[PDB]
Amino acid sequence: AGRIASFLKNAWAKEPVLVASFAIGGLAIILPSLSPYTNYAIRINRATPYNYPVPLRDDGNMPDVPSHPQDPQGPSLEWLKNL
Amino acid sequence: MWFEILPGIAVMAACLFIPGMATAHIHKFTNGGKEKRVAHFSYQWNLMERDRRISGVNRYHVTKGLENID
Amino acid sequence: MNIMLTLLTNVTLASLLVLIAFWLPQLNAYSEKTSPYECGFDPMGSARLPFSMKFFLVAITFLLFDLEIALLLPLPWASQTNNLKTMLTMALFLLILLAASLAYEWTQKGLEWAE
Amino acid sequence: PFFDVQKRLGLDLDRWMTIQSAEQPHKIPGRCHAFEKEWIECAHGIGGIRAEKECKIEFDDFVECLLRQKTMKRLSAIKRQRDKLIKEGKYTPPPHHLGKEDPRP
Amino acid sequence: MPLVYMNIIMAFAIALAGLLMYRSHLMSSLLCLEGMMLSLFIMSTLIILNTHFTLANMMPIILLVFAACEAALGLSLLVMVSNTYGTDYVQNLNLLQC
Amino acid sequence: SRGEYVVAKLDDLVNWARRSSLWPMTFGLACCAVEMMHMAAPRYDMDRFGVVFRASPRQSDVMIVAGTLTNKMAPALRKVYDQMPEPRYVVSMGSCANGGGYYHYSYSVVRGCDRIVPVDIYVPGCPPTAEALLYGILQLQRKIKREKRLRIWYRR
Amino acid sequence: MTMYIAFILSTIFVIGFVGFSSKPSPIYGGLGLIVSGGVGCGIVLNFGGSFLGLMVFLIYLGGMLVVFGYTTAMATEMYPEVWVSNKTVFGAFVSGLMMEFCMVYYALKEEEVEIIFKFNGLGDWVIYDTGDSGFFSEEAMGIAALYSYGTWLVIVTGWSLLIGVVVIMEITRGN
Amino acid sequence: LFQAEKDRRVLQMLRENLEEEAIIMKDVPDWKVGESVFHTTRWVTPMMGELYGLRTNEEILSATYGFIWYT
Amino acid sequence: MFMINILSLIIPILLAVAFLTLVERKVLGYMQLRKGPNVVGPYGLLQPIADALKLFTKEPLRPATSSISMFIIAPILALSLALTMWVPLPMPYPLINMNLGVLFMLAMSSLAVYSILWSGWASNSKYALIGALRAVAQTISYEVTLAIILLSVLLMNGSYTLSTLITTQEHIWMIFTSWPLAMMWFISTLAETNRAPFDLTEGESELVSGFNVEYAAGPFAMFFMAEYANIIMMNAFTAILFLGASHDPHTPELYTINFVLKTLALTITFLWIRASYPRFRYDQLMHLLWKSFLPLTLALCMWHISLPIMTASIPPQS
Ligand SMILES: CCCCCCCCCCCCCCCCC[C@@H](O)O[C@H](CO[C@H](O)CCCCCCCCCCCCCCC)COP(=O)(O)OCC[N+](C)(C)C
Ligand SMILES: CCCCCCCCCCCCCCCCC[C@@H](O)O[C@H](CO[C@H](O)CCCCCCCCCCCCCCC)COP(=O)(O)OCC[N+](C)(C)C
Ligand SMILES: CCCCCCCC/C=C\CCCCCCCC(=O)O[C@H](COC(=O)CCCCCCC/C=C/CCCCCCCC)COP(=O)(O)OCCN
Ligand SMILES: CCCCCCCC/C=C\CCCCCCCC(=O)O[C@H](COC(=O)CCCCCCC/C=C/CCCCCCCC)COP(=O)(O)OCCN
Ligand SMILES: C=C(C)[C@H]1Cc2c(ccc3c2O[C@@H]2COc4cc(OC)c(OC)cc4[C@@H]2C3=O)O1
Ligand code: SF4
Repeated sequence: AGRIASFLKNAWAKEPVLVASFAIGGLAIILPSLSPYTNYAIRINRATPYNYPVPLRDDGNMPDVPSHPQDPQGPSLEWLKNL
Repeated sequence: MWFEILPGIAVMAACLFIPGMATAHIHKFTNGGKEKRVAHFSYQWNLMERDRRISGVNRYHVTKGLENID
Repeated sequence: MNIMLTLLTNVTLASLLVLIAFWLPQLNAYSEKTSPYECGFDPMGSARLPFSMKFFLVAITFLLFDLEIALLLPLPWASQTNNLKTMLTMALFLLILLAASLAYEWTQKGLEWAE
Repeated sequence: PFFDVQKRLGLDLDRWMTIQSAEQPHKIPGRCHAFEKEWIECAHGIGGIRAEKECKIEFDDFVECLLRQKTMKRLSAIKRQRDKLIKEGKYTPPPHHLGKEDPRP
Repeated sequence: MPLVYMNIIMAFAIALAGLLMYRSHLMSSLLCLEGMMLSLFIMSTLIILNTHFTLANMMPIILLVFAACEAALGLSLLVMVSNTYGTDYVQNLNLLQC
Repeated sequence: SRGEYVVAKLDDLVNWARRSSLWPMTFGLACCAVEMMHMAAPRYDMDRFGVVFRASPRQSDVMIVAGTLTNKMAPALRKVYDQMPEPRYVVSMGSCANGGGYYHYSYSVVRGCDRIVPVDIYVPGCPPTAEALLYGILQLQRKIKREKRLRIWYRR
Repeated sequence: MTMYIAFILSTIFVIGFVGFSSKPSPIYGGLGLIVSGGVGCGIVLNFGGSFLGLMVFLIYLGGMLVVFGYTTAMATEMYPEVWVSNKTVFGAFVSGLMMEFCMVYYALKEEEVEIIFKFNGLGDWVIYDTGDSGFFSEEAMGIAALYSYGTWLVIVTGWSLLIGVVVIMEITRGN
Repeated sequence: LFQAEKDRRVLQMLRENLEEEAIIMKDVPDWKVGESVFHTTRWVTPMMGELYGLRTNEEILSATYGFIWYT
Repeated sequence: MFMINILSLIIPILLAVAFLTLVERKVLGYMQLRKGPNVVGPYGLLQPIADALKLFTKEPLRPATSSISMFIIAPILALSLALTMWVPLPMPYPLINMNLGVLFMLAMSSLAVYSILWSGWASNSKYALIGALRAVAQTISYEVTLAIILLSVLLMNGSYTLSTLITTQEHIWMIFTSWPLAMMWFISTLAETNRAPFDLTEGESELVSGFNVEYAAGPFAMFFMAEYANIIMMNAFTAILFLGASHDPHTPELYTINFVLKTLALTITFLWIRASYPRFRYDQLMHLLWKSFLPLTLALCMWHISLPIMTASIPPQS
């Protein structure tokens, strides 16, 4: 509080570039873990359809699988359209 | 001045206009006037090959619309 | 095919330019004219003699750091993975090691040239 | 010698990269995925000595998928016989092998 | 094996034979070693691209990395040798016998 | 003849290019060089005539001898002149370079640079004014405009 | 063998290797290695490895520049040697060229095994895959999977690079 | 749709190749028309040397280097 | 029809270089209280033609000591690479559309350095040798920082393709997102093109003429054209990278005009920069790049890796 403050003031007086570099690096390390949007980024990455979705063979007891793309079942990207 | 530098800068600008404008004009001329197709990935190249095959003239830019469904 | 044609045309233009440069003007070569230049007086030694380089250590460091950039080159593509946390952790770890190498060589007086 | 700490700790430090049938990104398959899958499943637990003899058919298929030597030999035979028939004039290749094929989508 | 594979393999063989023969300069042998790494890179890249081994696309890059350190290592040794003798001649490395 | 007209036009074009783009070598010895510095100054601005100083003898068209040539310096002066690719021209500036000048009767002075190199233009003065040197430069340009190399080759 | 492009590039690759493998002046050796790196970039590009070729070419160009800097200082060789200025350098160069030519002729006209096996030829276009899919590059994804799949590789590579910096510092200490 | 067209195109080109392979191979003593090189009887994706082998060079270039050389 | 496009890309660039010579001379003249070339032609418009004609009708000298093969090769390589720089640049449609345009341009620059290196070595002049070693030092100073700067700025583009940069900057300029990088990038270009205050390989105040001291007439002209073409190309690259103009697919002329204006502004910025300050020592440049630019570049690379993940703004292309 009284020693590190003086050291930081001296470093800012002498080596502003190093102070800026270390500040930016520390922020880049810390903030991603403290952000609510990282999960949204992972979800957006997961939502991109790079390859064909192969349909599953109906056995008769798959209520959570849709029969048509426009059926109410299946994942929804309405969270993305308003993001 | 000081405005006597302007003729040289204008000649520079006239010379630098030619590359991009001529490239755009040649792309339109060679591909039928519609902005030569970009194939960054293999899917787009396959689309171009299919268009070339179904064009009946071996040019990919010749497009066949609804008038091929009889 | 188009890139090879472009390279061939560029090289051909440069070669035609140098041929025009060497075959158009009148040339009258003699021993005094072609002698090596050194402010009028004849040079003492020769160009071939060893030339001390005071930044050899920085050159080796550049060799090692050049490799690090290659590792960092594929980062834009790697940002599209579903394991964003792992990719971010590894990218930050690699950059932190690069910065630590730079700091270690700085503090050990490795960035200062030889006298 | 080989201290299998990966198997003991269940870690998978470098086993993800040893074969081309193991979880490629974006589910991109290898060019001989099926052949290697069959060869690995043939020789899973029988051991190396028994694998080298009893699963030789799958391994031969896998290797000839990898290198295509037999296919190259067959195609070369086809080509040379066609060339010798053409040189003396008895083949007359069809129009669709000369670039005159009516293309299809 | 296509002709390209044999060309790359014989390039590696030529680089290895060039390393195993020393004329006078250590720098030339270091260049031969780096050429061996280049040939190995090209060969492995061709093999991986041909067979569509996706996850192996990263091993050539790693290969290059461990070339550089090795190359760097060699360069360091060279300067020390020079500092002792003023030349990088392999003849001066004869203080230790069999 | 049409060949005569063609060689005349080509010689004019060739002469025009050489005259217009004169690159004197950055080389001064004594007093007169200072006046040469004033010819490159904003008032006279020799650069607006196409005249550009160039340090390398090879990339130089003119050698302006501006100052006293001593016996110790003469070999160096000759060497730089020799290393100029042809065509090359020599302008003698000031009395010292013209004929020894104020040190004519000295044991260590070459009495005129023309004992060492051939001279095209002799600019008198001690020192010649920047206008005098500029007038000499324009005179050299007029002399280059007057020469005929393709005509001589065609007649010969 | 259509357009012979891959074969020609491979031949130039081996020619550049022979040139720097003859152990002439280092400046020439670096020139030959640059040539071979460029043609190897071309060979890799012809197979679909654009990033790897550009990457290899870039690394070597940077590396050679460092080698030129070191050669000017420590391998200066007052009368530097070219491939025709010395008996043994020219002998090695000609021997390499003739070995290249004879192996090429035997493998092209005939079908002979050199060390491992033989070859037929017909160009390198036969071995291709006619794979038709994707809005991405397989090579790009394979290389990018280093940060997600190859965590262990990243760890060992970064440790090796930092250790290499420390090693260079310690070796060049002297005293 | 593209998958179906690709299947039909590959099958057609293989069938034409087989028919010609029968045509050329009249009197080769012990040659079996259409013989495979794999012990397995499952479908194996064509090599693209198996497809355009008996065809003109221009479309061989288009099939092999068409995408790489297109800029 | 591709040959017509190659010629239409080559010849106008050479003309623009020839007239950039005039533009620089006149800008320096008017910034130093004088006029500059105004005699040869109206407003000095014919000065470049006179200079070129004088340069290519003057004899070329081959030094006895110097290796001739590499001596001849070096200017050819310099000029050919300078001309090859321009093919992937989108204006708005590139002559060659590459998936990896930034990497191609970066690699090409490394190849270009060798011509300077081989010009210095092949001349066999002590002065020639000093300039080449300064070039080695300069390249070692600048490449690493320049490469990480490109990587950091392209993390917001999504790919190395140069045509995607127009789409990335459809609403705002990249300089409003990465101005701290752009500054450094600008300085890096000044080092990459050997321009003041980093004109060290050809330093006339110390090395008479630097690496090309032994060159004359046509080869010197080709080196000079390569220098100015590289200047224009790097300024165009900066304009495309950081100043993204809007593109109309039905009217590319507007994009071409706007891009040319920005490129000219950056080139005039270099010309303004050269007159203003004194040359850097070649060790001071290395210390500036390694002890000042490298730490900030690493920190900003970390920041630009983290930022799209923190804000869920990762670019599209895989
Ligand atoms: C027994 C003592 C242990 C400590 C001793 C340390 C010395 C050994 C060096 C490190 C050993 C730790 C092993 C870590 C191997 C990585 C693999 C494992 O951890 O899982 C990964 C998790 O990685 C995470 O990022 C955490 C590991 C990263 C560690 C951070 C830095 C560690 C470096 C410390 C030592 C290195 C040398 C010294 C550096 C200064 C993968 O996670 P995930 O993405 O789900 O799966 C990907 C595969 N998919 C795609 C099929 C799903
Ligand atoms: C297409 C061919 C390309 C290659 C060749 C170059 C092509 C273009 C070259 C440039 C053409 C014009 C150059 C000369 C223009 C004339 C400029 C004019 O001012 O010159 C005057 C007249 O010039 C000469 O009479 C003749 C010069 C030009 C020769 C005829 C043109 C030949 C080329 C024509 C173009 C096609 C060439 C084809 C070649 C294959 C003399 O002026 P000068 O007295 O100093 O000025 C003194 C200034 N004062 C007044 C203040 C003192
Ligand atoms: C693990 C965290 C990683 C993230 C951050 C890192 C990002 C990149 C930054 C590191 C790059 C390399 C740094 C190398 C440091 C070496 C410093 C050094 O040795 O130089 C000293 C001088 O440096 C110093 O003064 C000592 C360090 C100065 C301060 C360094 C940072 C301290 C903490 C600042 C940030 C704190 C947290 C952020 C708060 C910011 C406020 C919001 C000697 O100077 P010379 O040039 O050799 O000669 C001068 C005499 N002729
Ligand atoms: C909220 C989260 C944000 C995340 C972080 C972002 C904030 C970052 C804040 C700081 C950014 C500043 C970085 C800018 C670049 C760094 C500059 C620098 O520090 O270097 C200078 C050096 O800079 C120079 O000297 C430059 C010399 C060359 C000058 C050339 C002409 C001047 C510039 C002309 C205009 C440039 C136009 C730039 C943009 C162009 C358009 C692309 C320091 O050097 P020294 O004082 O010598 O210190 C070393 C001894 N201790
Ligand atoms: C290049 C333009 C801007 C000017 C500068 C200049 C010239 C022509 C010639 C020279 C010169 O400057 C150099 C360095 O400073 C002095 C000082 C001198 O006197 C102190 C002196 O007398 C011989 C000679 C010199 C050099 C001389 O070669 O035009
Ligand atoms: S002529 Fe006069 S002014 Fe010129 S150098 Fe001689 S003494 Fe000095």
